[PDB]
Amino acid sequence: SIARHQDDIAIEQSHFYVEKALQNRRENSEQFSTTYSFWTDAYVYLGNRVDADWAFTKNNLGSVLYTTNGYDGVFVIDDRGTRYAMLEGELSERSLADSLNADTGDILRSARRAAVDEAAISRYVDFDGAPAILVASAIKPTSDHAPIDLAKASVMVFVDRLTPAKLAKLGGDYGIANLHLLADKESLALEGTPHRLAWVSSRPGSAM
Amino acid sequence: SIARHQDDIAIEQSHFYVEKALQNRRENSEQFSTTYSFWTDAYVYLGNRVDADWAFTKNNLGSVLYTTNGYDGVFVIDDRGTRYAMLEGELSERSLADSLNADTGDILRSARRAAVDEAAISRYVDFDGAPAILVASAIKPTSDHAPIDLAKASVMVFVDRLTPAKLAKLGGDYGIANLHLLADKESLALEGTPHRLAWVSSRPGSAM
Repeated sequence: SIARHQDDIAIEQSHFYVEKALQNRRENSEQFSTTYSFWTDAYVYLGNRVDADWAFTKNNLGSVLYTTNGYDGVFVIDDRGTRYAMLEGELSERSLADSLNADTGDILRSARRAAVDEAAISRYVDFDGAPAILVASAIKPTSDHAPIDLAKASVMVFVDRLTPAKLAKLGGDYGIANLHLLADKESLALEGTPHRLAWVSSRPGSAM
Repeated sequence: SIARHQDDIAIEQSHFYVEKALQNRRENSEQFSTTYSFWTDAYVYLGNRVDADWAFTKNNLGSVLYTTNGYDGVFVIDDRGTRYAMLEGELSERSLADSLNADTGDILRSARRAAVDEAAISRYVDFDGAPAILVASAIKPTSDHAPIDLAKASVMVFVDRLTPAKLAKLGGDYGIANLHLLADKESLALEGTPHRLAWVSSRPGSAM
């Protein structure tokens, strides 16, 4: 019983699908993160003292995470701070704390707590001045193992930097035209970052 | 310069987003599959003779794949046939060949061939009389290992059965109302299956 402008309904659907594009992507990464962190061998080789031979040289948590999966940043963090860093597929001594506006200890605690329900955490971050999706899950062995103390559990962090091409492809996956970072056009703020995502206010859907 | 019926444009967008929902889901599963199959330990423990202790009892390829990730069927196949089967998180001696309308050897060869480009395969199947997404990738060790012969490579298969609840949640993720299996309403055929997916012909987008 309520009619709407063609240009307006376009704008409303287009916001819904950009937001869905971010939520679906973020939620798939969460499950990816638990797949790598709820892993007995990971707990063995990264839970205390990280083995960069097993992780990077033997490619159990290595460059493929960037070259295939798109995680610009892969980290292992504990109470001391960043224990493993792989930035664009290459090993780094750079900390997560320097790479992000978010706090290492907040992400550590949030991830340790949701591991009790077998869940990961996620949020948006500023990563080297660009928008990014962050997921993290506690490094935990599987149920056959003895009960560990999650309070000292190390946490795995995957950072997905929303570069121009990835954003471009992301919009196409959801019927959005010219999804980009904002330097007439729709936009939304990425909460937790200084960045806004923008696109042309049109009818989302097929090319047709 | 071309105007359209409100009911018609709704129908066109709704098809686009159901098709996107299947494509995005299928493509995330493909990358999930290579994450588990392009894995040196997997090649060691599943490439010849499957170790159900390492796979199921030690939860390296175990029930979590169903209870968390949603893969109703997890298989390891070689030239002899099904070497490992986990159906709804529980170990089975049932073959993939009995579970699907698709052919074990076609899926084996397709997956072996695309492993050369570091890719997986995917398609829709009839799984116990229900629609399903199938992904598969060759079990291969990582680049540091010596060149293996993919011609004898075993292949990992993840089957995602599109049950009522999963379909229901899938539609909500894309703005579709009442996405269901077909026993007035829109529908599309799942090519490679006898099944059609149906939904109410309305304006896809937000609840608003």
